[PDB]
Formats: sequence, C-alpha cells, structure tokens
Amino acid sequence: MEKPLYTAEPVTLEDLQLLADLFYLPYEHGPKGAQMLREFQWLRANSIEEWRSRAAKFEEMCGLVMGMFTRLSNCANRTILYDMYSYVWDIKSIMSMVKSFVQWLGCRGGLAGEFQRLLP
Amino acid sequence: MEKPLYTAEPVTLEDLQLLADLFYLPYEHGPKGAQMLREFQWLRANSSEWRSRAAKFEEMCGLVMGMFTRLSNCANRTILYDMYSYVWDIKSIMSMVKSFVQWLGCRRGGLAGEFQRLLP
Amino acid sequence: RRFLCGVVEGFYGRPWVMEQRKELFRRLQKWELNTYLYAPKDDYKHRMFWREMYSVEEAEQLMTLISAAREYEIEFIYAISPGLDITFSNPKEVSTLKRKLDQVSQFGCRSFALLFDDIDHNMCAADKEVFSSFAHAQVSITNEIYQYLGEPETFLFCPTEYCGTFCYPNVSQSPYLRTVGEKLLPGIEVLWTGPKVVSKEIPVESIEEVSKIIKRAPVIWDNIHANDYDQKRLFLGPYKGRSTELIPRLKGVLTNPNCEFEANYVAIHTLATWYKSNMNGVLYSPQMALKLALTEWLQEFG
Amino acid sequence: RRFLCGVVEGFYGRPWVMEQRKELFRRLQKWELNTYLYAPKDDYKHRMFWREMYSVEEAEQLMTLISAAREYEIEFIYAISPGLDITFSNPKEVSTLKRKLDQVSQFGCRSFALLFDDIDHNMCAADKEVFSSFAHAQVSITNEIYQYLGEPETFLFCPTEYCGTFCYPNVSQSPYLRTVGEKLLPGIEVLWTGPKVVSKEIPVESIEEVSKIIKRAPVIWDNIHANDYDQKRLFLGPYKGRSTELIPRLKGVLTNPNCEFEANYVAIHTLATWYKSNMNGVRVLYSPQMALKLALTEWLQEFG
Ligand SMILES: CC(=O)N[C@H]1/C(=N/OC(=O)Nc2ccccc2)O[C@H](CO)[C@@H](O)[C@@H]1O
Ligand SMILES: CC(=O)N[C@H]1/C(=N/OC(=O)Nc2ccccc2)O[C@H](CO)[C@@H](O)[C@@H]1O
Repeated sequence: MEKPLYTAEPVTLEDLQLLADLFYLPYEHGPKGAQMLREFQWLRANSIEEWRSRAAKFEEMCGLVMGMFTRLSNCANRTILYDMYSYVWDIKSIMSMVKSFVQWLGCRGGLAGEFQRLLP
Repeated sequence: MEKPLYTAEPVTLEDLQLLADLFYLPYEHGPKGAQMLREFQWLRANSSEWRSRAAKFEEMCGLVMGMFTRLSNCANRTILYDMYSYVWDIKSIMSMVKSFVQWLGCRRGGLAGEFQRLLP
Repeated sequence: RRFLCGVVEGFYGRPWVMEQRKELFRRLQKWELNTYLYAPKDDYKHRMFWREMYSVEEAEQLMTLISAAREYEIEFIYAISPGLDITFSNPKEVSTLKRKLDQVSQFGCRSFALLFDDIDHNMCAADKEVFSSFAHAQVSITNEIYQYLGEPETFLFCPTEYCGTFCYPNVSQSPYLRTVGEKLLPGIEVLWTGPKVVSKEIPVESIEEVSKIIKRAPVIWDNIHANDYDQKRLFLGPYKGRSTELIPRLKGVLTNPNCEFEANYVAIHTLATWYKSNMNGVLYSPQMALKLALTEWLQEFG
Repeated sequence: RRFLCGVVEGFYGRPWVMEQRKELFRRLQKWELNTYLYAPKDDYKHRMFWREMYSVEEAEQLMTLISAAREYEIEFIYAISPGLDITFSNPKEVSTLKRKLDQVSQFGCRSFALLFDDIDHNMCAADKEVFSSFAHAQVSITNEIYQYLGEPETFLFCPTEYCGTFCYPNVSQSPYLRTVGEKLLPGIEVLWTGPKVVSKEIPVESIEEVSKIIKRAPVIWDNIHANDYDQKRLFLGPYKGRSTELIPRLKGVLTNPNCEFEANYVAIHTLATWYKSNMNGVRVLYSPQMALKLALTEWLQEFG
C-alpha cells in the first residue's frame, strides 16, 4: 500500500455559512457562533450523561471551524483567503484551544490583548 | 489669520523606541510596555498621590496615540501598511484604557477574543 | 425615479487598487447596483494634499478606471475632502479647488462630491470675518463649485454633522443643518450615516427627522460593514437594521464596507438583494439574503 | 570558513512578493549577510502540491529572483517540502522530485534543501516494507537527491524532530536523529530550531548535545521573530537569547521572521550585528539593547 496523495477538499456552503456567523456584524454575532459561545459557557459551568454528549458535539463544532480554515487554505484562489487570513487564522487557533480545554474538562494577542483583558 | 496649512510632524527615534517596546519579543515585553501594564493593574485595585501617577499614565497613553499619528502621516505608507493592523490596534486599545483611568478619578476585539477571555 | 445604490470606498487605510475597483464594477453591474463613490481617506490628493494635481501616470490610471466604470454601467462619483487646511474666503483656495476638479472632468468624470466629514468645527480668523457660521462657509464654496461645474446631475455633499449623535442641540433643532437645508441648492444631495456613525438601525422616523431639516431625501453613507476602527474585526454578516420602507424616503444608499476588499462580497450582494426587493415606492430577510450571498460566493473559491 | 547567515522565508500565510524579495537581498547584502532560504509554507508548488512544475511566468519570476540573488551576492537556496504525500519506495516519485529540482536548477539555482517538518512520523505500508524506519526513508531520498544534483555545496535537510521539545524520546536517545547522524551524507547540512520550536534561548550546552547525536554542527532556523502562530502579535525586539559563542559551533543562522515584511528591519539588522560581532572567533561581544538602538536608527531613515 502506497501513501495516499494529498487532496484538497473544496470549501462547502456550510464552511462559508459557519464563517459568516463567526464574523457577523458590529452589534451582533452570527447564530452559529452565538450558539457556540452559549454552549462553551454552559459546558464550563458543569462537572449527568448529557455533558458527555454536548461536549462531544461541541468538539465536532470546533473541528468544523478548524476544517473550514483547512478547506479555505487549500482552494485554487488564494486572493480570497489571504485578504482574510489574519481574522480566520486566529478564530481557528482559539477554537483549537477551546476544543482541547473541553476534552480535559472531561478528565497571547500581544500587549493590546493583555490591556483588553483587564477592562470589564 | 488664514487657515494654517496641513503639516506632518515626522517620525522621531523616541517613537520607534516606544513602538519596538510595544511589539517587543515573543517571551518579553518592552521596558515601556511592561511599565504601562504595571500602572493599569495598580490603578484598578485602588479607587478613592494616586491621581499624580494616573495623570502620568494618561501622559504615556497619549504618546502611543501620537506615535501612531506621526507613523501614519509619514511619506512611507509602505512601512505603515504592513503594520497598520498592529499600530491601529494598539492606539485604539490605549484610548479606551486612557478614557477608563479618567472615569476612575472622576467621582470590541471580536468573537475570537470573546473565547480567549473565558479561559485561564 | 433615480436612486444612487452602490459602494462608497470611504474608509481610512490602504486604498483599493485599479484591478480590485474594476472587479467591484463587474460585481456592482451583475447585482443591478448603479453608483460608486471614490472617497479613499488615504489618497493624499483627496484629503490632506487635496490641492495637488494628479501625476501623468496617476491621470492615465484614473482615466482607464473612469472608462471602466462606464463600460460596466457604473456611475463614477469623484469626492474631494478639503475641510482640513482650506481657507473658505481666500479665492486662491476656491480657484485651486476649481482647478483640481477641472482635471478630473478631463479624465471623463461627470459626477462630483464635496466632503466635509471629520474636520474641526472651527473657521480661521479670515473665514470667521467673511462668513456667518461654519455651515455658511461650506455652503458658499459647495454651491460655487456646483455652479462652476455647470450644475451636475450628481453632486453630493457630506456635512460635518453627518449623523444624529454629532448634532447639537439635536437633528430637529441644529442651526448647522438648518443653514445646510436652507442655503444649499436643492440640486446638491446630502450624505447621512443615520442616527450614529456606524448606525445599528436606521428607523424611518430618524430619516423623516433629518429629511425635515435638510429639506430633502438623504443619500445614506452606510458604515454598517465599515471596519477601519478595528483591524481585528471582520463583517461577513448581512445588510440588517435598515427597513425596505426607507427606500422611497431616500435618494440612495452607498455602503462604506470593510477595508479588506475580498471580504465585502456578502455586504454588497445583500445590499443589492435589499434594494431590489422594494425599489418601486417583509420583502427582505437579512438571515435569508445571507444564504443567497453565500451561495453565489462559494463559486469564486474553486 | 563557510557560514550561512541570513533569512528563511519559511512561514505560513501570504508569502512575500518577488518585488519585496529583491529588496530583502539588497538589505541582506548591505548588512554583510549571505543567504536566502526559499521555503514559504504556502506556494502550492513548494509544499502541498510539490510535484507540480512552475508555469511560464512562475518560471520567469524565479529566474529573475535567482538572478537578483547573484547580483546582490546572496546565496539562494530552494527548499522543497514533499513530506505530506510522498511515497519514498516508489521510484516514479523520486523521479518527480528529481524533475522538480531540475527545473529550479534550470533557473540558476545551485543551492537546495529538503524539509520534513510539520509532518507525522508514520509511513505507508509500501514504505514500512522497504525502509526499517521513517528516519531511514528520509535519509535514502535526501542522500539520493543529493548525489543526483551532483553533491552541491549547499544542501540543507530539515528533520521531523527539528527541536528539543520534538525529539522522541529525547534529543540524545532519539533513534530518528541517530539514523540521520549516522547514515545521512556529511555534505548535507541539518536544520535545527533550538530547544523549542520558538526557542527563548539557544544554549551552547544544548547545541553540543544535538551536534553530537546528528554528528555535525547544525544550521539554526531561528523562529524568534516569527509571528504566524499569533497573527495578533508583531516582534520588533532585538535578536536576544543566542550567545555569540554559538557562532563557532554552528554552520549558520537563518531567521524565519514576522510575516509582515516591513517589520523585519530590527529583526534582520540585530541578527547581522550579532553575527558580525563574533564572526571570526573559533572555540560580552553583542548587546541587544545596543543592537536595537543601532537598528531603530538605521530604520528611522526609511520613514520620510
Ligand atoms: C461620513 C463618514 O462616516 N465618514 C468617516 C467616519 N468618520 O468618523 C469616524 O472615524 N467615526 C467612528 C469610528 C468607529 C466607530 C464610531 C465612530 O466614519 C467611518 C468610520 O469607520 C470612516 O471610515 C469615514 O471615513
Ligand atoms: C522548521 C520550522 O520551524 N518549521 C515550521 C514550524 N513548525 O512547527 C510549528 O508549527 N510549531 C509551533 C508553532 C507555534 C508555536 C510553537 C510551536 O514552526 C514555525 C511556526 O512559527 C513555522 O513558521 C515553520 O514553518
């Protein structure tokens, strides 16, 4: 058996729909992202069998944010990706930490990041 | 008597020295940077001498703004544009940090940041 | 009826390039939008160094650009922001402003805009002597340029008090807006940003209030998708907060979008879906419009 | 002696334009640096879709860049990252790489590199059959491509266990680095990113430890000033944490710097200053705060 060739899976409509909700409006969050913040707050607030299943689908929800980047990172037209890489790379990373945090709950940003961490 | 024509104060070395201290190294804050951070942590705990430090903090905050102000107006827009994101974000975070210190004596960031905050 | 619907490139930061601007027109044409307002806050020869005449190559590019706007059935509006260091009473200044726009007319541009947004509310000792209030001085030179240019069909004017917040005592009682509405020629259009800079909502009564004092339907400068104020924030959401019931009460909607050009697809597409839905004075769903935009976009990725 | 000192465009994200690249060469030469490693993790032809040959304009642009590198007397090294989908056992694959590098050789490139960073330690069944270990696979292909190219002067190799915190089970006892140390050809220079991926300090001690197991002095791929991992951050600080005493114990230092090209002035200035300071010494000399004041000065004249 030889090594499977690297293949690019294309950006789906769901990928885009996820992205749109991740970076929505000034005075709003996209439902798909607003839900993802709801679920992470609740999952953090617990220690039933429900948590084990909700924390699972949240890790799937996280891998979706991660996969969305991979597929955007692999498409023929780079121009789209590069004009957003800053914003999309970061969400992918925080989401990657948030996935791992929840895995362990079952068993940065520079100086400006730090000052924004002190105000309420 | 007429409208004084538009003029651009050039970038000073003391500005660069401040910039480089703000965006220093991956494991170390710049002298000036870690200093600004120290005062904001302190002024937070106490709220009733204190006022003299707070005025010297707001003096330092202004220097960051001014630093951006001159960085923008310069002839080489090419340099500025590469780090527009960073400089714009540090000047902005300083403004809301300053306008908070003024409020204490007188008696944003997106979804990716909103996730970063609810982590240790 | 005439309605100016399109994009205003009026943000602070690295301005777009000819090939992006060209693709913007293709997109604008495809989505049945008509206008395009040139307002890049950076472009030296627009805000700070406005007086400066364009270079030989700068000229050729702008020409090629204005020509591409026509090819793509797009209304090209050229804006100039003197406001900063301009002396409203020195006729040399007024002449230099006149000379600047003459050069623009040479390239093929027919539609202009005099912008007075983000400037100190104070006139110098010379202008203080010559003109009554700050609105009087702006109106004087705006009308003079509207007339000097042979009263164009499309002539936009952005006031300094361009939103609700910025009005003192308030929109219905501001003596600045009063002078603008009264002394500004009805031919000259007025830009508005709604009740705030980045309006969350633009209620019909809010437009009715300003239309009343500006004594005309406003052209909306929409900062809803503007992102210059936080290069850490992207806006891939839909054109929400503006009722379709606004359309017969406005002369147009020019959306100031994200600095990042490629990121504006959804914001422009959804604006078009919004406008088209009720041109003829729940027809629009932001959540719905968004799926259309996202569907169409998905094709450009490949 | 020979010492490789420069920059490595080896980051993720929007790669530099060959316009910017020509400018970096001028800057490099001005500061007496001598190397450019072409390794942008994006460029489809470099990593992901590595087999794929360059087009007409793609070929044209690379030639001009290689030509500019000669003009500004900077050594151009072309790196290839075939590690994701390559089948080491398949000779057709080997031939595809041979063909890929020949095209670059036909642009004027004389210096090359083969990287195996950011890839899993598991081989496919065909590779599992043929080679005794993963280290054995990479050694065969690198050595084969080296010989094929005609044992060039500058041939770089990047291991999967390129940093202290990435060696299984540890640095000294790693079977992987031992296989490389022993079986990889002597002419081939090995890349090392220090104790961590982004090393706070690169201790002299740790360098003799790794030098031993790889049976040669490495070429540092310094990620100090890199900023892909946290796009919210930028690094304008001086080149800190690397003793001038490492200079005689290494074959070179290539800095992978901030993605935002213009921010790398202090980064590449302080690096040049660090190198020039203990250049000839064989076995203090460099002050970072002093190096930085010198950089910020030479930088300030770009603004105006
Ligand atoms: C007419 C108008 O809106 N003008 C400017 C304008 N001027 O005032 C500001 O810069 N205001 C502001 C910024 C962020 C949030 C609230 C107000 O609004 C936009 C803000 O992004 C700028 O891009 C425009 O150039
Ligand atoms: C040899 C090397 O360092 N390769 C890559 C590399 N590979 O491993 C990682 O991705 N490591 C990692 C990333 C951030 C922080 C800590 C470890 O590190 C750098 C990350 O900035 C990349 O720019 C390089 O392309």
